[PDB]
Amino acid sequence: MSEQNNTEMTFQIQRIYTKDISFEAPNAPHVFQKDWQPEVKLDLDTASSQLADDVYEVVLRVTVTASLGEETAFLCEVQQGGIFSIAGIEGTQMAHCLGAYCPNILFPYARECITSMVSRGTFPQLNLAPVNFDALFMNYLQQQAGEGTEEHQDA
Amino acid sequence: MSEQNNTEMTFQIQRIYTKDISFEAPNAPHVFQKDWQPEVKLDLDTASSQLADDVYEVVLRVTVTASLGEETAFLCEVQQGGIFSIAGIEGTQMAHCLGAYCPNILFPYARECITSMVSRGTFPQLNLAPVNFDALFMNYLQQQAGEGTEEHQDA
Amino acid sequence: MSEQNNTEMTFQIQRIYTKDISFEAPNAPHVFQKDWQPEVKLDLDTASSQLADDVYEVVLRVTVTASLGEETAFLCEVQQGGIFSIAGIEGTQMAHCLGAYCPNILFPYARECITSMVSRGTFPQLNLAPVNFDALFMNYLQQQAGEGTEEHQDA
Amino acid sequence: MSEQNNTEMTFQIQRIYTKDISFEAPNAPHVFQKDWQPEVKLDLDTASSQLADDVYEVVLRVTVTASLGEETAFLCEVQQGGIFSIAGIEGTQMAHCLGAYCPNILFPYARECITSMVSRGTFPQLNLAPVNFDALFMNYLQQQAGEGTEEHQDA
Amino acid sequence: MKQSTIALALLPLLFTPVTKARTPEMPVLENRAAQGDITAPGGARRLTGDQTAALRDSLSDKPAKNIILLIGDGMGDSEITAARNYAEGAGGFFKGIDALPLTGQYTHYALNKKTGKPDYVTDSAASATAWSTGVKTYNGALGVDIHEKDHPTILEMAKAAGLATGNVSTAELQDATPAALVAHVTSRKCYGPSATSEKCPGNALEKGGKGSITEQLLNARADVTLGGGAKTFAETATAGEWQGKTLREQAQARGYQLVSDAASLNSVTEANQQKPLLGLFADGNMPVRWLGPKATYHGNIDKPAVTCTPNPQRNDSVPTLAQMTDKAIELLSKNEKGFFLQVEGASIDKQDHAANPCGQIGETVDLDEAVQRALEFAKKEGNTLVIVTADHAHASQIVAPDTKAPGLTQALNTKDGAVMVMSYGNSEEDSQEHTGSQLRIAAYGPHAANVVGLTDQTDLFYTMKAALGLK
Repeated sequence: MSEQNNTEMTFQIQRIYTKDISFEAPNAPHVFQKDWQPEVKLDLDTASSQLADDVYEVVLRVTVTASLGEETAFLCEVQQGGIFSIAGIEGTQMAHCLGAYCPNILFPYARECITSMVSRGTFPQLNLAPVNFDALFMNYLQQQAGEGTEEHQDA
Repeated sequence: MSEQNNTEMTFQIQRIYTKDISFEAPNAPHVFQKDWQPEVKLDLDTASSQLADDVYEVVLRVTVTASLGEETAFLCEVQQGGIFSIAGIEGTQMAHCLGAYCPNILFPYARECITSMVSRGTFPQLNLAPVNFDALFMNYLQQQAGEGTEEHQDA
Repeated sequence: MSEQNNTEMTFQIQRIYTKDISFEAPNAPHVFQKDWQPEVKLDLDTASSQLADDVYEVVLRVTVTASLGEETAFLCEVQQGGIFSIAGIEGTQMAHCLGAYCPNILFPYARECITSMVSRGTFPQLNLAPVNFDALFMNYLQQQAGEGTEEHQDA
Repeated sequence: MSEQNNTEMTFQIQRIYTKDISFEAPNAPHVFQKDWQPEVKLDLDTASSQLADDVYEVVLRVTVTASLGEETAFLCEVQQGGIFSIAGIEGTQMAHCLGAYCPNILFPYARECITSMVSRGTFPQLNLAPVNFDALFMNYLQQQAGEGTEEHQDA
Repeated sequence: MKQSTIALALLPLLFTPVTKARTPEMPVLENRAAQGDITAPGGARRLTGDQTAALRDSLSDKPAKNIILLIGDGMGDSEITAARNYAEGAGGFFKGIDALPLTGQYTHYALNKKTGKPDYVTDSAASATAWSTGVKTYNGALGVDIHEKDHPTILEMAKAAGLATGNVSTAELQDATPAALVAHVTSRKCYGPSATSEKCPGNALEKGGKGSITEQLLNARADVTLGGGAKTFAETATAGEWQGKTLREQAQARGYQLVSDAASLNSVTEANQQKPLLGLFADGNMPVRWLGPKATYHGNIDKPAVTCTPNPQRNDSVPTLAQMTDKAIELLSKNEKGFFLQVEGASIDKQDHAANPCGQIGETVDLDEAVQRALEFAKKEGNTLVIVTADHAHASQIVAPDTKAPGLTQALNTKDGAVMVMSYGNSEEDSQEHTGSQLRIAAYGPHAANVVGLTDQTDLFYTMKAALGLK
């Protein structure tokens, strides 16, 4: 992050892994009487850590709460982390990279890790659908930035 | 199928599963830059519960940890719960059968879960050694055996 | 007492892993419009071979079938392998380790692969029932106990 | 939905699942002396049949033929099948939507399935690079002059 | 709660250590800037404010995406498919093309042309490491030996993770798949049904907590919000590819597989060469079978209705805005900044005449317009009756501006010419607020025993020794 050997962005996938897991099944044995796809409550979070210059390790936390009727079935949560060199990028292509390119490769891993903790708790098969993050955040940073004439004075 | 063993009175596992899983790796991307000198903690916990008619549970909570001072490497804790249909027998037999023998038989399955969920963090594998509480149970009971209908092939 | 060396039967676990994995489901979509009653047939295959100096391999294949006649639901097969550093010429003692202990050590790892593969085919989960591999060799009698040779036959 | 449709192609992913899986490590404990990323050939084949009304199942054989040094590391393959609804399209492009786009959906999850089995075999983590088999099978469509007129009674 | 159980929504905020993921403003929401926070009261909080003017729509409507790695041979198909999703159904199966015959339903011509020769793709580019932790000790402790790290080899290559190296990702072809008529300027129409989006996917505004019956919350009304390739996807566009295979691969692409490799000496040192003694598993008197009653197809199976429900509000809408902070950051220094490599000059010129929005001369607007705007949504149901046609320009997008914008004078207080790094921002501080460290829940408590008591502070009578699994 300077100018020298930057050009435009600095991107590379270095490592994929899990940083954190949680699974609490209060009605783990009680599932036997209830056979259907449970109520699912999705919550997410943004955690990161800086490792080096331009090297940031960004984490997608996916919280899943499951309930068969008006009773909790199980609780599950994964933090799909990954070591990346991601900096220098700007403008439109910023949200297009870390909102489309990066989430679509990490999603099957967070998803499967959730589905694994569910399947280890020996519950009904629960797997999440591939959502499009790209445009959702791309819209939020759109405000008349297409024509950057600025017009303040000179300097 | 139609050859349900059931030696009149029998301990019969109908289900084995992870009721609770937990993984914490704060130093997951720091594991490489830190010293290869972790203090590996193990913790033993056992609890039992009734679920239904002759349908009983014993949970084995194995807690594996690796830490370097305040900075923890990883956490791997698995409440490997098991549904044991235990009946026909009583006294110190069932007391040590579900209290000592059942969590020991859950130990291979807890080992398995821990091995998988730590490897999901891209941390190294740990294939814990076996220990024989089957021999210990029969030994303490009378050693000579008999009366208690042991699960026994033609040998 | 002076241990000095005393290589009195070597016990050490190198690692556990899936050598071979398989899943088959020809009538995987066709399942929805059939009778939900498959004849769940179990199979266990056995293999063993020495790899290196005091390092032996033990493989236990598990194969689960689900078919109601010609109308087949699915199939799953996992050749679970485990490497154990064992030697000293243990005889009836090593006959426990590879022919009783190891089948029980590899049992959960093979089973998770099967329970995962049905959940990957998006089918109701199936956990294999426990087998008392060591209890057989345990209740019985080894005539010379084990006898690990001993180089000096003295001290 | 379904009813109240207009004059334009409709497409619905009904089910994504593994009809068949494989992971075969013949030189497994021998080749673990080699600690680096296995040299992978990316190998793709397909197969399918009509088992659905206005809906067709297409199966993507994602195949990984990996080698470490002067020996084979492992042989992995996943028949990731999917039930895809299609209508409002005609000619060769009609069925090429499921003969290109639909198994291209399946490919990120085929990668995930393989990656997990590689790590289950204690091999270095393998993340498959995305590739369009679209181009290849497109050629194979225009490289067929069988034409049964109807037939199709079997499959 | 949250409509469709099989969801994911989005994410609270983008990645902060990269940079500040929001453009600055000056006239919040209103370009005309009416500006009137009553007088003594301010009215509603409306902290989001400018967010309602931030594009609007384009949830399911994709103007762009990408996902490649170090290798990726590809060529965009001529079909131009508008995908979408609607799983389960729970009524009529499907309708349209009764017969679906492939040219080769089974691969008689084969997709793979046999691995023994280069089919099309051969080369792979990735890097990773295996693991061990070789435990030891049986008696007393089932693992106490510090054994894993043998003396590291020269294997550590560093360059094993090559830094992308695309080049194609700029001056060839970007996504731009809805390059046609758009009833908005950027997104809406062009091809497909667009982000139709049956009402704002609020579920129950924010969370809801507990509603009457499941008829409102997903289980009854499960008409999915497009999803699964909602706009187009697989539209005629080149990914850039770059790393192409060809026949030139022959060095590796000869065949280090199927015949093992060139070292195939017919059973080298793997089959029987490793084994001297051992002859167990000759027979086993322990069978498996099902020792008790079982039912595979008992239940625990259902059709998961797969949807892409973003929900405008996740848990709580935080102040997602980062302006300048320093202020004089606009003035910048020797950096230039005005040259943003390569960018399109908006949509094609002459396309939109601004007839669809137009506006009105609201010099001094009264509460009449403010209240009726809540009621006017009924008028908006009718859509732009005037269908904006694809009216093309003489200059193709990127060449639509003749002169470039020179920096300094164009202050551009949101570009590479920035200072103070990120102005503190936020680190791993709130990580504890994410249900971290606190005893929030532990199932509920001990359910206690039945057949036994098992109530003893010492779990078993073995203080088992650790050192069995290191980092």
